Amino acid sequence: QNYGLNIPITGSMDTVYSNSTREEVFLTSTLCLYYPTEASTQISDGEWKDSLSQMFLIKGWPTGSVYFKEYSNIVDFSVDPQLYCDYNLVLMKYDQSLELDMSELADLILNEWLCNPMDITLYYYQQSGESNKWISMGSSCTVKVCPLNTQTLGIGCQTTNVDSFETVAENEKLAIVDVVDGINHKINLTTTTCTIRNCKKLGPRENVAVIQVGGANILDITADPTTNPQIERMMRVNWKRWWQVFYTIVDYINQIVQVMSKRSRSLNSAAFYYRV
Amino acid sequence: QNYGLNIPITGSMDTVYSNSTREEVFLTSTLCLYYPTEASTQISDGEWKDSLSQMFLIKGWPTGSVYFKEYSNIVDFSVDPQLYCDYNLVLMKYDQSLELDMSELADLILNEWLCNPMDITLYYYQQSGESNKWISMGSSCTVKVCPLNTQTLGIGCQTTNVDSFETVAENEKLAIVDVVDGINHKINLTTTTCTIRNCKKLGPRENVAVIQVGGANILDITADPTTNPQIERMMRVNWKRWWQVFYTIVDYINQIVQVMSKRSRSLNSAAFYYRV
Amino acid sequence: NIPITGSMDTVYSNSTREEVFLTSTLCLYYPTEASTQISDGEWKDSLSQMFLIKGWPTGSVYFKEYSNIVDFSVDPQLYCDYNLVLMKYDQSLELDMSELADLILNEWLCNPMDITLYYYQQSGESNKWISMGSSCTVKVCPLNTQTLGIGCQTTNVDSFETVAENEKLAIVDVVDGINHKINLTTTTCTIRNCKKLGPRENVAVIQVGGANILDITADPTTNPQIERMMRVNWKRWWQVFYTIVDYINQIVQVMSKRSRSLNSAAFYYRV
Amino acid sequence: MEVLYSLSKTLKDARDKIVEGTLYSNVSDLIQQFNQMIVTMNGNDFQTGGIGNLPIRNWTFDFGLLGTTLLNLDANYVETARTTIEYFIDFIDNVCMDEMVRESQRNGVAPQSEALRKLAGIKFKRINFNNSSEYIENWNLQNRRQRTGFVFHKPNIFPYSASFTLNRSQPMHDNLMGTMWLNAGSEIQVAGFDYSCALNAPANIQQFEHIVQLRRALTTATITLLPDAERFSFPRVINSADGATTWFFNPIILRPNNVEVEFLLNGQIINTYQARFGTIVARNFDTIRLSFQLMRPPNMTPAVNALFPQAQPFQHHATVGLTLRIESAVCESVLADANETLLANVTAVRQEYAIPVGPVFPPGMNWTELITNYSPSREDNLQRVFTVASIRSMLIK
Amino acid sequence: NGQIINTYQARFGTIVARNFDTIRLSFQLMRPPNMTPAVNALFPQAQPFQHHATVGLTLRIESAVCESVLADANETLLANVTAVRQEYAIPVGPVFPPGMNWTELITNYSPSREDNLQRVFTVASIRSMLIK
Amino acid sequence: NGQIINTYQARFGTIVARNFDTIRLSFQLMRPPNMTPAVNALFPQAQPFQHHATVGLTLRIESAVCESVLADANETLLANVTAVRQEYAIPVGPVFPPGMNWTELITNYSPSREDNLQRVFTVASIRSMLIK
Ligand SMILES: *[C@@H]1O[C@H](CO)[C@@H](O[C@@H]2O[C@H](CO)[C@@H](O[C@@H]3O[C@H](CO)[C@@H](O)[C@H](O)[C@@H]3O)[C@H](O)[C@H]2NC(C)=O)[C@H](O)[C@H]1NC(C)=O
Ligand SMILES: *[C@@H]1O[C@H](CO)[C@@H](O)[C@H](O)[C@H]1NC(C)=O
Ligand SMILES: *[C@@H]1O[C@H](CO)[C@@H](O)[C@H](O)[C@H]1NC(C)=O
Ligand SMILES: *[C@@H]1O[C@H](CO)[C@@H](O)[C@H](O)[C@H]1NC(C)=O
Ligand SMILES: *[C@@H]1O[C@H](CO)[C@@H](O)[C@H](O)[C@H]1NC(C)=O
Ligand SMILES: *[C@@H]1O[C@H](CO)[C@@H](O)[C@H](O)[C@H]1NC(C)=O
Ligand SMILES: [Ca+2]
Ligand SMILES: [Ca+2]
Ligand SMILES: [Ca+2]
Ligand SMILES: [Ca+2]
Ligand SMILES: [Ca+2]
Ligand SMILES: [Ca+2]
Ligand SMILES: [Ca+2]
Ligand SMILES: [Ca+2]
Ligand SMILES: [Ca+2]
Ligand SMILES: [Ca+2]
Ligand SMILES: [Ca+2]
Ligand SMILES: [Ca+2]
Repeated sequence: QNYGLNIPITGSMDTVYSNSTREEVFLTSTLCLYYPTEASTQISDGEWKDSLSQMFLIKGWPTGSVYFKEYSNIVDFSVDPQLYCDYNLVLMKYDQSLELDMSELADLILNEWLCNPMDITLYYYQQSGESNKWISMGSSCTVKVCPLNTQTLGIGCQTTNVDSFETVAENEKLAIVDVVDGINHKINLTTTTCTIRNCKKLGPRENVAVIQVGGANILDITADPTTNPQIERMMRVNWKRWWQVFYTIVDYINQIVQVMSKRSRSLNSAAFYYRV
Repeated sequence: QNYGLNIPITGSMDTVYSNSTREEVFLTSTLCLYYPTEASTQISDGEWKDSLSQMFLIKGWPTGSVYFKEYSNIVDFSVDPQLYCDYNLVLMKYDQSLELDMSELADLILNEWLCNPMDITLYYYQQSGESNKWISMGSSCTVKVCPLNTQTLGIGCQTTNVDSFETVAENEKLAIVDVVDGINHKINLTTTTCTIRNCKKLGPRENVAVIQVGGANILDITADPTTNPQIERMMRVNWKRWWQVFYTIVDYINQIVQVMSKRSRSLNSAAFYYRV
Repeated sequence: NIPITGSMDTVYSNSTREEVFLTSTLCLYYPTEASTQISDGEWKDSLSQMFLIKGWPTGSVYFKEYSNIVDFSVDPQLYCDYNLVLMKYDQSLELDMSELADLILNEWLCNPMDITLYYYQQSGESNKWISMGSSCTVKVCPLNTQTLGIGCQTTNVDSFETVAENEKLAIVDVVDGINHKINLTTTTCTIRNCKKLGPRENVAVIQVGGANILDITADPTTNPQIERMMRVNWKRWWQVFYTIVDYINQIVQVMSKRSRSLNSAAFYYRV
Repeated sequence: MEVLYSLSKTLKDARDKIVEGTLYSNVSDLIQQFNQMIVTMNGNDFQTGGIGNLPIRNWTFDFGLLGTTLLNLDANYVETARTTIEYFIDFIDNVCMDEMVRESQRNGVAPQSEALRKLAGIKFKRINFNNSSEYIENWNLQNRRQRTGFVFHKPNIFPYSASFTLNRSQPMHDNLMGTMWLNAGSEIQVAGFDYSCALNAPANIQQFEHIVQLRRALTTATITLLPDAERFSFPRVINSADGATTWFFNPIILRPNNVEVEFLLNGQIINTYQARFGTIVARNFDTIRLSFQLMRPPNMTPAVNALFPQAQPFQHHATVGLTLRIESAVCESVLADANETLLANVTAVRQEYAIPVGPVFPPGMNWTELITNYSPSREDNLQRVFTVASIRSMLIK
Repeated sequence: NGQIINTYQARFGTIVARNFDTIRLSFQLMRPPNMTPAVNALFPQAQPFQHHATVGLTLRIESAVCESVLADANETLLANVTAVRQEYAIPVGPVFPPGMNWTELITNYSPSREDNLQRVFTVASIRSMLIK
Repeated sequence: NGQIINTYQARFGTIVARNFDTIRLSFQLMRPPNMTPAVNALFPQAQPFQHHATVGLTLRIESAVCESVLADANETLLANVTAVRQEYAIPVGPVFPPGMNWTELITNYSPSREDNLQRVFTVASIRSMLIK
């Protein structure tokens, strides 16, 4: 029927309650680190996953819980980011000129998305509202749009001559393009190398957390210019040695999972629900 | 909306139950047929998808709401079979020696598996209870499990000699491997080609129906040998001509959809439990 | 601490700014490049005369030049009663600048460590190991219950896990509750086991360069922008010093008198 | 019981009007009443107490009548009057304490306390003096019903109840919506909160509604209705409905717009007020429906616009509240107040002598439980002990 | 007199006291053992402490019986006495405080002060019988 | 009033309640620890669940005593009142529900309704003394 959405839950403000709804379908909670390959490169070891598992066992996580996952670099990890796992932490090595791509991957993973396909070559698409974006992921996406009049005549671009189209993202693994909400649009990109999806944004995925390893605070997940929220899960550290970074994470792991909350988790590993 | 809470709900018995919903589900949802390529090969046509779409339209569905998918054969389809599609049918042609593979696929796409990754090279894995299996997918999976004593010395095998291990799958595209629930194991499986996930089985996936096109009752979705239940969604139809099979499905599409049901994990009401 | 009762109707007292300016001393720690760009040397006397307008008597201001941030990190003695630390930011010095800011801003209780005999744990969240020296390269090898390395061999220093290299100052946090063996160049660098008490009210850090990057709290979750970590843009060190002098009242208002029954004696520039 | 009241009234009058130098014309009738009381009570034995620690005592009466041949009272007269009156007052005090400590599940109106049970006989009707006090007068009317009413100043009719409901919620409690409330004494403070400031509500208006079910109907009540519940206008952390985890609450007070307040009796709306604050009246009401709304401001300054975003973070959470004080009312049944010490007297008497918990009242005379469950037997017992407490208070303070 | 006469433990709402010279309010602040991330960020284990936990108690004395005389919210006796003194500018006496401010009159409420207060209050009652 | 007046544990058959206002029935469904093969087949470990376990209680108030007047299976007063209303088609009045639907009359049993009900039932009995 439902899980009792449409009826209210009552509680007293002057009583501390005792009995709890114990439920568990798991082995146990599983911490899950995503680290760039340069971390292991600098570490130059290879019993180090064993070392970190032994550390986590002291911190209170059984052996078979913690998982370590390598990704080449943040731009290449962005393409179809899969979080196959329960308590996700993502270590993003900040460097100049990757500000937008980092902020965009953070926006993709930290938030829940509901995506429909886009038969690009047939129809023309709009954007319903503030929470609607077009997420394009692939080996090399190059999104060229063309807005349309009410008469279905392009404005600033002839709908036939693709060279006049306005390029909004040029050769990127992941591009979260927001266009003007209420304009029909003709879209052109490299259909073989990229897939574009019409994605609404539900509430925030309160499961995955993002540790920015490098410098200044730049992560602006909220595509709006006015608001620049600093969520609890936008964690950051100052680094020189990846061993120091991993020791910091291990030492303060309990606080990190206290910030997170595992109740939000999907069956599939995908970073976005797909609703055809 | 009290997502993520099991709130009891009261319901009368004198309430006059409401009207039909078939028109709603037909005008909203998306029917979605997965058929083997030999079906089209015997059909020897290529307007036939359009013809079936028009016949579905006569039977109620909108034009663009019935979608057709092809697959080379069941064993190749079994590799990460994802059904992102609102009402799924899987036509499944039966042949000898594919009984276990058909059962594997049927189990996988009929029951909701929630699952965590496995790091074969590092951890020893223990199956928690009845509902926990390991599903391995890839182009060639050859799992080799060595059970371990409480001292972590292998029995019937040696930890350092993969030859003595006890194989329980050879080059299978999909393998739902079970082991003695309560013993540690060390696994070896070809990490480059085939991946393995520690999965446990939630309730049934109600959005998927499997139409066995050939032989007798053989799908044992329940890994337990004592119980061999006949789920509603495991249909069976005798065949001699793929046109006749498709016509039967088209004619009885109402009853098939009635047997099926909307995916619980896709409803909004399942938001903070395991929503997908 | 005994209780101290106080009414909620007593009238506000007069301004104590003049009393504290007559009774205290201010001291500025700036990098050598400041003087190099100023290209002067009557400038200390000129700035003292300038402070005298704001009300600091002639001897109250002490200018203690330091070579640069990483070199000043090694055991900074803050000979003063109100300390300002101008801190020029450069890319890739983020962590070392943060290390110095954490060290001076926070009050630490440090104990000696004998690396050659004992294997050291970390008691909890507030405990760190601070290594200071001409070149500190601390390598850590964690140990089992039987004192055997994990990820390392206890006798092969090459297999150890380096957590700092050639750094004048390193504040290492390792996983708490596990014994470690340390390799640090005993002739060069000194390592101490320190616990972070409350904050040090005496010192303020004026970051001179870039974005808000200092993270005193080693916890990843919290990144609190404390009031004493001020920041200002710059092109001319003269403009920086004039800014500080003009707004000196606000800076010393942000700072407050130090309160701790110290035990280590050291030189102070008090009146 | 009317006899016990008459005893107390005539002793109070004796202590007041039989004073030195007063004309006998001023106290002729009182002296006649006092002599009737003396002659009726004389030659009798009463026994009082014997429950808990209330010590057993025996009262025997043999007194000479107050004289009547005196034109103008002198000092010697008042000495004899005092010697009689003090003993009588002690007797009445002990009888009242004995009656208050006792209970009865059935026929709670009928007197407990064998002393008062004897006083309810036929020989003692001649003491009946007059029934002026509000409690005794209503006692007579209730014992033979004409319509009655006790006028109460700020009656504590609501059981103490502070709580909340969440019409919208999450496990991580970021985006809540619902109501918090506290009913205590004569106060209803109800605050509807929305964490999204009605961002996505129909027409940017969120509806809140609070139903309060009085245990007894009140009549001609005066009600002070104001906006902005105070107790729910500062930040808090609240244990969840299940109690597993706590959730933050960070109010920003908007006003409640088109607030409607309905006073209902037996399901039909007796009174209704719409956007009227200050003092109002309720004719006869048994339940209160406070319906109000949270409208997102159409126009917004930069500051408030920065406060209320369109995304999930929602640092500040909008709330609108009402406060409702029942300043005065009239109830057919009896209740505690802020002006009457009847409940205090009864509870103090029970506590002093450590009476075991009886069958009907709750332990410690816990008024919250007592008003929560207020069955008719409990009501009758409460009325009896309250009127006896009034009779006691007429002499002993 | 330092003798525990009544004790109410975790009971709110209306309570009673037979006879009491002192009130001892004892309460505790328990750190919430479980914490939503909002409250967790609100209370950090570090030093800054930007929001300060509090726990309160309000206690009205709705009604009481006192052996000695006091001012009330229901009685105009104190107002009558003070007004009569002020209207004619009586010089400050040796016993009552200047202006008869109730705060300083009850901060030190010696028996002589109580006696004079009872006398003037009773006279005020007698006057208010006629001249309201 | 929230206090257990009586409590019976695993005592079926006729029981007695002295005086009560609420009934709390607690029971439990205990999985059979030992199972014949037939019942073990009935109750599997997996999801299908073609048979659903159930445990029930039946509680009949054979006779009782009440202060407020009620309807019974023995007294024809409710029937008499409703019948004499229906005979002459009395329009729906303020307090009683339409048609004297006893379920709606008792689901909320306000004192006004109770007083009127006692009056009309008394008159019904007075009439029943002569007219049948
Ligand atoms: C942490 O690791 C470093 C790295 O090795 C240690 O440095 C070692 O220090 C010892 C004693 O100062 C050196 O011993 C020398 O051996 C040569 C012959 O082997 C001899 O000629 C000298 O008289 C002296 O005994 C050793 O060479 C040196 N290692 C290297 C690679 O230079 C350091 O001592 C370790 N920390 C501690 C606290 O031991
Ligand atoms: C136990 O939890 C329930 C919620 O399902 C709650 O209503 C009840 O009050 C809790 N128990 C106690 C003793 O509070
Ligand atoms: C994009 O534009 C190029 C250049 O005209 C064209 O060849 C290509 O077909 C376009 N993409 C799509 C999906 O039509
Ligand atoms: C259901 O259908 C019947 C007739 O088909 C119709 O009278 C009725 O109104 C329908 N129900 C609703 C809720 O419209
Ligand atoms: C499995 O064993 C083979 C040797 O037969 C080895 O080459 C391979 O690396 C092993 N795989 C794993 C995952 O250990
Ligand atoms: C405090 O300031 C007031 C107003 O300027 C001044 O009158 C007073 O003298 C000052 N206090 C002292 C101790 O000088
Ligand atoms: Ca991008
Ligand atoms: Ca153009
Ligand atoms: Ca947009
Ligand atoms: Ca933004
Ligand atoms: Ca073997
Ligand atoms: Ca297979
Ligand atoms: Ca198994
Ligand atoms: Ca089976
Ligand atoms: Ca190593
Ligand atoms: Ca350093
Ligand atoms: Ca540490
Ligand atoms: Ca930090």
